[PDB]
Amino acid sequence: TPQFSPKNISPQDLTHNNILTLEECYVPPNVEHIFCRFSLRVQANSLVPS
Amino acid sequence: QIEIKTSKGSCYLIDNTRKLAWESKWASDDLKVLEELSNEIESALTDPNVFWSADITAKIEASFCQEIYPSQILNDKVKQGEASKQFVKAKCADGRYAVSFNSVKIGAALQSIDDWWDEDASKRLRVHEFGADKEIGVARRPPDSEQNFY
Amino acid sequence: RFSNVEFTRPAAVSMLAASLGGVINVLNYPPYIRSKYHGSNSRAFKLNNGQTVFNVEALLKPELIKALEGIIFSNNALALKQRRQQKVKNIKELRNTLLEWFSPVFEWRLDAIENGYDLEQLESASERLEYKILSLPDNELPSLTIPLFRLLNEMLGGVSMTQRYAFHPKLMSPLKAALQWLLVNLTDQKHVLIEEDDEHYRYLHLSGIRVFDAQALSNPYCSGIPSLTAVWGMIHSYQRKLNEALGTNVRFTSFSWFIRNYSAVAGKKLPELSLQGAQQSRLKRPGIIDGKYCDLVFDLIIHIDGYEDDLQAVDSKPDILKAHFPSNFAGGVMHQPELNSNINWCCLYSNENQLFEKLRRLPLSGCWVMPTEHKIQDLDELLLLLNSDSKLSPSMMGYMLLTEPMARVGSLERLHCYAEPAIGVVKYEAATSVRLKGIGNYFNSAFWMLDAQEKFMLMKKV
DNA sequence: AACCGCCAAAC
DNA sequence: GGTCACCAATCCTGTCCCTAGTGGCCCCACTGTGGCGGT
RNA sequence: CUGAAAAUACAGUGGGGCCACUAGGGACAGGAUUGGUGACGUGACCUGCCGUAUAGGCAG
Repeated sequence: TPQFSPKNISPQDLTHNNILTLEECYVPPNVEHIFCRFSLRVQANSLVPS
Repeated sequence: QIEIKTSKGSCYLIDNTRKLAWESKWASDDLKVLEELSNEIESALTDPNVFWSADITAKIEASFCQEIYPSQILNDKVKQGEASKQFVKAKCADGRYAVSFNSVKIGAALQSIDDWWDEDASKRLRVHEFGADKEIGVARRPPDSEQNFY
Repeated sequence: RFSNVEFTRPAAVSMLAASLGGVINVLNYPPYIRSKYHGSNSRAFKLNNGQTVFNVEALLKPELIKALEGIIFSNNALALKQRRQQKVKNIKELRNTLLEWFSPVFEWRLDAIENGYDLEQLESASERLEYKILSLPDNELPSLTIPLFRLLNEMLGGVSMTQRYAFHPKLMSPLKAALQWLLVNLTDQKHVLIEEDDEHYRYLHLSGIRVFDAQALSNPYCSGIPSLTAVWGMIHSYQRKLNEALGTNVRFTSFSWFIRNYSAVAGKKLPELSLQGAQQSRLKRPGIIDGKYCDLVFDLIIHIDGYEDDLQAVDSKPDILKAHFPSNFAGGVMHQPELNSNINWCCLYSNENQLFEKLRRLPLSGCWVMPTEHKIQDLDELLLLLNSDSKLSPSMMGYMLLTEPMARVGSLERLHCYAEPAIGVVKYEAATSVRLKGIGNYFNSAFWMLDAQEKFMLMKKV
């Protein structure tokens, strides 16, 4: 309960699971290096208000 | 096609009413239907200690956008905005009105049996105390005659 | 609310009719039964005895405490109980108001098992069909009550917004609401009744009765439902035929009347040709009299008294019971439900629990025609009382005798008397309201009888 | 005397 | 053998227009549905 | 034994002719979704034969 008291639902329902449908990203086997690339542009926009 | 279901539990069917008339000779099955249902109606007319109801349904093969001819309401004080010709309606389970016949209209049709008013009467009048003919507008059993009910 | 009756030549009728050009006004209060949509605590707040704010919030009280202390003629405790007798009916009315919308929600949630009016909008409405009000079961929800106690916290915000919270009694009202929970549900109540006798009684339930073109004009003052004296007369004709058929002597003492469907039928009725009177009586059509006609579908519950010899003589003959059911009602044609409906339309019951278990399965859009005990001294009080409550209707109650009964030529019976039609008030209660109010309330405060006295014959309660 | 005549107006 | 994780979050700043105008002609049904005193 | 009984609204039907919505136009600036998780062991799919054959056929 919100103030720490056990509410009585089945003893077997506590070991029960939830089905999770996730997306997972792993490196393929025997791929030594992974790469992350982005491009950065810098403009002089802090001199004058737009 | 006329289907008749009875409270007794019978189920009568006339296949085509175009093949029947009042004076014409019928088929055997149609005479059997007439005989059986006449016996049930006669039993209902003569014995006070029996219940007798019937659900009667006519199924007509419609022509393309054919005109229907239901009961017309009696109105002698019609307004300028309203329809001069209106029909007798019955409200359904939802807020829709089925176009219908009056009970007295059906009653008038069922009791069109009186052709005893003449020795060789072809026309069947609606049973009336003075044998009133709606088409001609005369009494076939006039009040001055001995043929009227009184 | 008034509707019109037009006359052809009004000067032949009266001077009052001649002055108005033949257009006579009649009180138009018909029952309104809709098949369609459900669209909050709304039904309470609308019933406005009830809630939202005022008439008559707030007690804040002082008002209730002062009333109890005044009623303390005969001992503080005995007074509080005497206050309660009126104040508990008043406190019960507060719960009944509050329950009006709880009734609607539940109702929907049955029909549905899907929906309210709007499932999400209901869930949003502070006092609607919540999956928490969903259950537990009715029965277990009432046995739980809990919901009723919680709603008291919600009634810190609506069912009297702010004022009058700890004030004379709020605890007593909460206790009454918690008690009503138990009453609001199910598989409870049940037994013990001086009415009718018991040696036993019977209950004849006539279900799904269809009537075509019954006279909506109860008396020439009021329009709406057919006359209760018409329902009495039909039941009395049914009794007479049954008692003469079986050779028994049972009495059809009281009835309760539930309307499923109602619709007004347009047009006048064409009279047939007959010998219309003059110096020389001629075969012609009579004058066309304007009237009001209705198609209605209803249920009757008739309360049968007599000896068990006669009752079990009645119960043994079901076909002879069905056979003598009349086919006339208020001028209209009266039929049993259709042969493909699969509805047993003429059922007998020995006990009240079995009948109430059958009766709470009725359509929820239909209306119980219920007797009231309101007093009226003139028309203006009746009109104010009609402008007060939206579910009240002026109707025909019966006959106040003018002359003394004596032998008169052309009389149907030995003695003839001229009488005046008396205007009373009925209530169009919802099926849900009668369902929640309990079995005792239904079997005490829904049944009509004819009080036949020396100088008046009126339909009333009991 | 049997048969033409008199008679109303609300929202 | 059976279920579909909790803990919080719904953005602020400014405005919906101006011009001009909704037609002429002709018509809205014939039958029936009266009581009462008198010359 | 019901503001009681009883009750056929009907026949016929030409809305027609003519018609220009037009001109003008900046949605814009800023942004961290994040932590943690066992599909199976009360189940049938076994044991062999023919065949060059993980082809294809067969016996309980």
